[PDB]
Amino acid sequence: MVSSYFKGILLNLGLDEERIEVLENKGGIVEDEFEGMRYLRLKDSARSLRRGTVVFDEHNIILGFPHIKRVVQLENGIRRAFKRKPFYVEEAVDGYNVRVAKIGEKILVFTRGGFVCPFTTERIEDFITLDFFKDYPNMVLCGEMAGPESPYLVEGPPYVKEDIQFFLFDIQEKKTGRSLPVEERLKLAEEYGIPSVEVFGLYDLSRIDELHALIDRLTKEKREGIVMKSPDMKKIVKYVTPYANINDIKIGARIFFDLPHGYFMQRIKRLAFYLAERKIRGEEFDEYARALGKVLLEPFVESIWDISSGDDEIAELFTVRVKKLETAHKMVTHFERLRLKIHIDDIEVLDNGYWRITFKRVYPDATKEMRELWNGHAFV
Amino acid sequence: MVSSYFKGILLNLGLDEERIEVLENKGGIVEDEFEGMRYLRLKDSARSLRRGTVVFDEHNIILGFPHIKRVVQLENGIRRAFKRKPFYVEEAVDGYNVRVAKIGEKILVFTRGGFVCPFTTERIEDFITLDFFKDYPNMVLCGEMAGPESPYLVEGPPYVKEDIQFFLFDIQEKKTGRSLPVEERLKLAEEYGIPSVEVFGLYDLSRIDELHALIDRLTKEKREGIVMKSPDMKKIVKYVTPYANINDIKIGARIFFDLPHGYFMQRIKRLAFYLAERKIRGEEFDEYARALGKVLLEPFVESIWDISSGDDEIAELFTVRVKKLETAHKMVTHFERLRLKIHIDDIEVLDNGYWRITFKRVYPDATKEMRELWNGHAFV
Ligand SMILES: Nc1ncnc2c1ncn2[C@@H]1O[C@H](COP(=O)(O)OP(=O)(O)OP(=O)(O)O)[C@@H](O)[C@H]1O
Ligand SMILES: Nc1ncnc2c1ncn2[C@@H]1O[C@H](COP(=O)(O)OP(=O)(O)OP(=O)(O)O)[C@@H](O)[C@H]1O
Ligand SMILES: [Mg+2]
Ligand SMILES: [Mg+2]
Ligand SMILES: [Mg+2]
Ligand SMILES: [Mg+2]
Ligand SMILES: [Mg+2]
Ligand SMILES: [Mg+2]
Ligand code: NA
Ligand code: NA
Ligand code: NA
Ligand code: NA
Ligand code: NA
Ligand code: NA
Repeated sequence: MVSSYFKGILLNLGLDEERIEVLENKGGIVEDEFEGMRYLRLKDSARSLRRGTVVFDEHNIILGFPHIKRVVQLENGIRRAFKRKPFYVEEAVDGYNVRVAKIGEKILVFTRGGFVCPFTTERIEDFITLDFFKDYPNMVLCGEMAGPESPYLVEGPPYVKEDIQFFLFDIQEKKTGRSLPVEERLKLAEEYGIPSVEVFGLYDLSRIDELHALIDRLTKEKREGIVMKSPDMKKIVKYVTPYANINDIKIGARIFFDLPHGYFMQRIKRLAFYLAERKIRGEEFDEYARALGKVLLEPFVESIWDISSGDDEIAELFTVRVKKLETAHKMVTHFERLRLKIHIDDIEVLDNGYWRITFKRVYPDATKEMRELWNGHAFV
Repeated sequence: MVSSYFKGILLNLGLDEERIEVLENKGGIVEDEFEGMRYLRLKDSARSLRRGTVVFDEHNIILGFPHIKRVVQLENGIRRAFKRKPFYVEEAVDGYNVRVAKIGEKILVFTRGGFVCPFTTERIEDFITLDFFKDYPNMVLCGEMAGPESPYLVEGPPYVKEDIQFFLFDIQEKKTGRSLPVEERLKLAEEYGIPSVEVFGLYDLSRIDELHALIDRLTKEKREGIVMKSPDMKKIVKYVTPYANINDIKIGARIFFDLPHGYFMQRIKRLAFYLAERKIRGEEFDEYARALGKVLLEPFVESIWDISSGDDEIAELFTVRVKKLETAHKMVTHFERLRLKIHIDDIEVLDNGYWRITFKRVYPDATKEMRELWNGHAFV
């Protein structure tokens, strides 16, 4: 299942031979390839090697991006995580996570599971100077790809009016995964002109009222929320706006079936705790309740009416911009490998020479279940 | 774990010795006791022996009540289950399921998991003549206990103004579980004066418009829905009103945590399919969306505010009526055995000589999680 070349590497990293065999047989490690280069991807955790870690050789090991804990009560979340010490407050940008690293003579861009993304790898030169990797070849840039023309999301931050943008939020060492302190990271981003998530400033528990005001502005502006980081990057906590929880439900409700466990419940919970903590009552409360009822039912009922007539499946349309038509071919292949039913719906050339590709992604498992229910399937 | 007396019985029922040992070691069969009488309860299925089956000896075997399939699209559900043949339409009564059987010289009442219910066993003479069991000692009466003074539910049908009532919906053979045809069951209920679920009549697919009208009336009347049964009792399908789905959410949302998987999602799905099938749009649609948002958020936020100050836990209050004070003592013991934190809050004697017991049921697992979140616990 997995070559002894990679298993030798895992052994030298101190992993036990028996654990490697178990990971192999269960499919917790898998081999992959990009542009002819073989690498190992960790589908599950293995001692200190986090999920989404990729292994090309003994030196080029890109650690998986860690989970970020969230709180649902902002004031008491801050007191428990940070007490009264200062912490940085950054914008949470609603996109997809990327790790950017120099591998051999190539700059590769990895998404969360450890896949080389062919779109982001082609485009990354539009946002990040290669100079950074001439000077720091063993550092990994971590950030969010976000905007209205995204291959993986149908929403994005409102101030990105077209195409897509990179937003740096961490710099990590190859192999160890260690993060630079906030200040050194921000100094490097300025030195190299790497675009950064907005840094709102340095806060503490005593400034909770200003953070609530910040959350209300981010909400009105359709932005996702904040991420709170101790200066040494060891304590990290995220907190998202009611807009993000409501809009997430709206998007997911078109499909409803086959989503991650708890997708809707977790967001209803986050909304309830926001309303409780902010003591929201009366008409302002009713407006959230009406909005939640609408985003749960309207997209869902619309899809039901859609599938009740015809053979067409539930579908999302999205566009991306590419420099080379061959990149779009490579995204189709990559989408197939991820077991997604996506084809090219439309192509246009833009006045700046870029290709705008319109993709159509269909959802056959959600479609099947929704249709069987409409057609009267009885179930326990 | 389980006595060889009961294992001998399972062997004579054709079960394999190895399966018995597995069921024992996993806890799929467990011993229980009521008023000194030992019996075996099936916590999981075992070949033809359904979950909730109880075994006292070789003759007294009460088969677990089968799952009833539901549809979420009424018209196509009827076409798929019944085609154009006639079927009976009964009221779905919102209570708890009981099986009533003569065991030795005792009439015992079993709830769904196979527990002897001490409350319903004391009270069952108020609703069912013992004459039935003098004439049919090997038949089991199956029905719903429902009303405003229930030990297990906080809602009920509106026309039961006080106390609680039994509603027959099946008659089954001991040991085999076989159901009498609808007509013979209804003839027996009339012969013995056993109160019955309302039988709305005989319907077929061609009468779908009348069934929709029936559903709209049941909805306005705060009733649960219908159960559709072929005359030979072999095809059974339930369908519940939007009122039932909305009110269920309202009740569950006070607790939110520690509920069965999919409790809220399943009901949102049922609401969406009702609105789709009935083509509900405009203001009438907005009223359902507002109602769904309110029943999800208001009870939940209210409980959050409740637990954010004090040591009191989330709690429901309910009353029952008993003939003998000793019955209330026995319900306390029984609630403890079910791993529920319930104590007696108040007692009154009624002008008819019955005791009205007020119980308080607290929810410590839901309370703990809700409080840890309020206090800023961070989680992945
Ligand atoms: N300033 C930021 N700092 C760190 N991560 C950020 C920042 N802005 C956006 N992110 C993104 O947020 C992610 C973590 O929060 P998010 O709400 O997206 O959860 P997730 O990891 O995608 O999923 P889940 O909660 O299901 O595990 C990071 O992995 C990163 O992609
Ligand atoms: N007329 C009726 N015929 C049959 N069962 C009825 C009738 N009226 C009410 N019931 C009750 O409905 C139950 C089945 O439907 P219900 O919606 O209560 O699901 P459930 O068995 O409690 O749970 P789940 O769907 O989670 O398995 C029966 O077990 C019985 O208690
Ligand atoms: Mg995200
Ligand atoms: Mg979002
Ligand atoms: Mg269609
Ligand atoms: Mg029920
Ligand atoms: Mg109910
Ligand atoms: Mg309190
Ligand atoms: Na995460
Ligand atoms: Na888009
Ligand atoms: Na053009
Ligand atoms: Na059931
Ligand atoms: Na009650
Ligand atoms: Na009195």
